[PDB]
Amino acid sequence: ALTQERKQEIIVNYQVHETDTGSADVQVAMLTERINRLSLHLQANKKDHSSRRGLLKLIGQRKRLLAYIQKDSREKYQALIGRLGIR
Amino acid sequence: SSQITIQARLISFESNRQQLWKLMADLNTPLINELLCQLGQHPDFEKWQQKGKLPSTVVSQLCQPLKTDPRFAGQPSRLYMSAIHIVDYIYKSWLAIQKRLQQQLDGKTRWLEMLNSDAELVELSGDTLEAIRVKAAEILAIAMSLSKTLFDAYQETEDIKSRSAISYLLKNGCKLTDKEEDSEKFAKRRRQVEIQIQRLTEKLISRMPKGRDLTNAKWLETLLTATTTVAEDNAQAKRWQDILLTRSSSLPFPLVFETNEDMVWSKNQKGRLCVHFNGLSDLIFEVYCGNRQLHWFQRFLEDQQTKRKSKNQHSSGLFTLRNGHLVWLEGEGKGEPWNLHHLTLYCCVDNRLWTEEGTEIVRQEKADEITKFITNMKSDTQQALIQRKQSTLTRINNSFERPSQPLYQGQSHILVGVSLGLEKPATVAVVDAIANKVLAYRSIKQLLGDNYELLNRQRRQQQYLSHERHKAQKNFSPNQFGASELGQHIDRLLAKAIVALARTYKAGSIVLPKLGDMREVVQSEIQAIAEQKFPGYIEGQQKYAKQYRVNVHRWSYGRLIQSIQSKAAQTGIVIEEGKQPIRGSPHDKAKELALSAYNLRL
Amino acid sequence: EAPDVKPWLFLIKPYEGESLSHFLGRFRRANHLSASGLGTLAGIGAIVARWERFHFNPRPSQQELEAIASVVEVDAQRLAQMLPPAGVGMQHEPIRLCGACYAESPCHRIEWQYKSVWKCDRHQLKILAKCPNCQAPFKMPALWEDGCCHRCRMPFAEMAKLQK
RNA sequence: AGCGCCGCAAUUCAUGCUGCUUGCAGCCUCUGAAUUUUGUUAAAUGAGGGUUAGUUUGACUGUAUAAAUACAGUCUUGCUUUCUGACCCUGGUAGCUGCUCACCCUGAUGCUGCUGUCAAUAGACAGGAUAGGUGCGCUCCCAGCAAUAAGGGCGCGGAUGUAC
Ligand SMILES: [Mg+2]
Ligand SMILES: [Zn+2]
Ligand SMILES: [Zn+2]
Repeated sequence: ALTQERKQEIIVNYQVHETDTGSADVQVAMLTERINRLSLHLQANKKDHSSRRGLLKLIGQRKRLLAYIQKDSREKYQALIGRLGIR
Repeated sequence: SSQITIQARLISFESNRQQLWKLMADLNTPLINELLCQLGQHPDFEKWQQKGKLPSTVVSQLCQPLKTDPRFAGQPSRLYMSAIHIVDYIYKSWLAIQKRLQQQLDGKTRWLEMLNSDAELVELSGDTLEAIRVKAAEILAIAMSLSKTLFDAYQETEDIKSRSAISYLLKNGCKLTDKEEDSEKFAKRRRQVEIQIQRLTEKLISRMPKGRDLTNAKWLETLLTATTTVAEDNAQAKRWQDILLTRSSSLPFPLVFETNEDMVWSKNQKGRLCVHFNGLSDLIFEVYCGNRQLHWFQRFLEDQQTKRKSKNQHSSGLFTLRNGHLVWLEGEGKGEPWNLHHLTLYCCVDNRLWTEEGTEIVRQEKADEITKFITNMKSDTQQALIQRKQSTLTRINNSFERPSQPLYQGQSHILVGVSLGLEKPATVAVVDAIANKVLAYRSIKQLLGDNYELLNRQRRQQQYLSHERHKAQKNFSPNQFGASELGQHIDRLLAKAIVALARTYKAGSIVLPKLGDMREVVQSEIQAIAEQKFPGYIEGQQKYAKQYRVNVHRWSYGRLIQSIQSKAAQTGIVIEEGKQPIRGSPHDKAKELALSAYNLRL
Repeated sequence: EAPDVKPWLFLIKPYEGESLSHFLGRFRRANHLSASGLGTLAGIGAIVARWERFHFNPRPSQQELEAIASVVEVDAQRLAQMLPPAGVGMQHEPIRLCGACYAESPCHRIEWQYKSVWKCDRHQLKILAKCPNCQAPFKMPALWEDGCCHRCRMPFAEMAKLQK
């Protein structure tokens, strides 16, 4: 689970502006935090198929959002994935 | 069916178990995986599928350069040989499956072409129905194997009248019929064949044998990829998911010892039977078995000692032990795998080799087969093969002095027919065939006797355990179980009851039905009905008769047939195959099954 | 009988880019047919209700388009033009609308569902994926009887000025 | 209600019984078959989870016998399963982590259903397979919930180029 402080820090860091809470860039940043933590869990917990179910959802959610961003703008898309460290 | 398996736990100190586990998991199973990969890429692979046969030596040839590859080099000679046998039998299995499926697809595709309705047969013959009926009466009078003979007659007879007459004659089960064709029952029967062709076509897209990766390196690298990389499209992400859901293989492939003397038996000073394997004699394993099997493991030592006392003038061709499989059974709980899992030896024996009379049966079977071989076989190593065969043929004459038990004698005119059904798994009729009289019926309830309550237990547990799995799946709970072992128990109880009744009436044989593939018949029948009832509504079609289709997929007619065949062979009762009639009750089906198998003796 | 009458049905002319879902909906309304009714009339059964949602596993086959081309007098080649051409990826769920096209021709265009389409080149407008006044998503094109948003009743022709 | 199972009762009957004439004719106690009712103080079934290298189901030899098997002697090991008993539980302490939920309607193979102290709210303590309904059981039915089946409705905020 994700703390409100880490959540709000993600919001502030990826916001387009101070009241943006839901742009696709903020959404993929939130999902990237979740995917990173859950990958570390599943590397240690291969039999946690319940948690693995969540990963496949989260990876798909981010895949759809990044594909949406990429055809709004490749400049914003490339900058965003570079910040998040996604190849 | 005189080959059976007996098993024992193998016990040894930890360093022996660890060394064997590492040989199996780190070298032998990776070698098997590599052989499966290379064999599936071989340029002759596509012609092996057409022959349905693997070359006798191609796995051995592929393994030779791998025996000194740093990935695989550390193994005894018999472990390489075991890996070869594993891989060779896998493809012998898989190529035989694909070959038969292809023949089924070709056979039914021809039938779909020659299945024409009388409205179509009128046009395609150019003759009135009475005219083709007469021509079918002539062609039947010549073809008098009848089915195959008509299928032979069809192909090269390009004369559309005779060709249509054969089509009409085959539509009716190789016979004349006066009655009119019900056009909707024909259209349904045509549709069944299309579904069967489609389902055969889909089954022929089987995967190549997948192997056992025990490291699961592909899973972890895919996890790192899918979490840090953008998927190029949906199909890459789907392939990632398909890998991430794939479950890890825990256990290596077992070892196979096709030379019975590669298991060397001994008794330790604490009096326990012990075994070691060729190439691993430093690892002594202690035999821990039930007394109900101990007499076999004692026999393995006595057979070994007999041939040593005779300075190898006996043949191991008559050793009661045939081969061994060395298996790790999955342990519950946690530990290092050589501690967690339990090492188990499975020995094939031929039950006839227990007695002296049965050994004489095997000796003649061996002698005839080897005398045939030596005559037909006639290089230096091929001449050495002849000399080994001639040594076997000489040495099988030396007796092991085994227990004498006179062979079963059954009356040729007394048969037991066993009717198999979805509702009543077995029903038997003892028939005196020259008298044409039933000596005894038994129902399923009389066969099970006091065990009959197990049959309601099975139905009740199959319902209950399916529903508990359904509930557990939604929670991702691992606690998913089923009644397969109870079902196996019931089929073995029935098999013993049937054979005991056969012995009691001195039946010469047990008659079993040629059911064919009941599941593909039922599945294509129900689909053809459902497509009429739910046109354009696939989920309605799949809901239709769902529980009947499930019941037919659970019907264990093969396991019951196999259990009967094994028990009859262990008492020397002949098994015969007959055709079960569709008419009548299970009792009448069993009687007419028995009597038809008697009349089919030619 | 009426003498010298040929057995007949109410027809509709398909518009130049009209989607199959929109077209079948008009044909059904012109004949007060339920979605199940047209499928029974063509004999393909429940498939029509599936096509009207753009659920195209499998795609409309040659057999079924030729079957529908028996009750609808539009030929199957023209019915295939109501669908994505081969290999053009389409999305069924987000139903989309240009509005400025709807003021010129009251049909849903199948190209508004293509994964490659986002602007109307004719109008130079970003096509809508929900009602711009009240954010309600558009219903399946078979159900566009009123030509307006089902929630706030704004006509699709007025949503033209709420684009791009 | 429906469906499955269980026994009960009844009819017919042969795989049952009776007989001399050994292939037929009676009968329905026994042992079974064909599914026909019925739920009764009946007789049968009965599914919360877990617990033994558990016992019996063996091998050989002699003797007996119509097989079936039986008796006596010697040997014996612990494997993989199916039941019947008996017993124990309703769990604990730290971590990691999925899914679900603005709100409303409908209600799914959804969830929950025992006893008795106490107890207005809240559940705790002590019992315990007697665990909602029928003879027993269900995904059915009853009662409460239902966000974690599907759908539908409809808020403000972000976003609005198809992602949400
Ligand atoms: Mg989408
Ligand atoms: Zn436009
Ligand atoms: Zn609106």
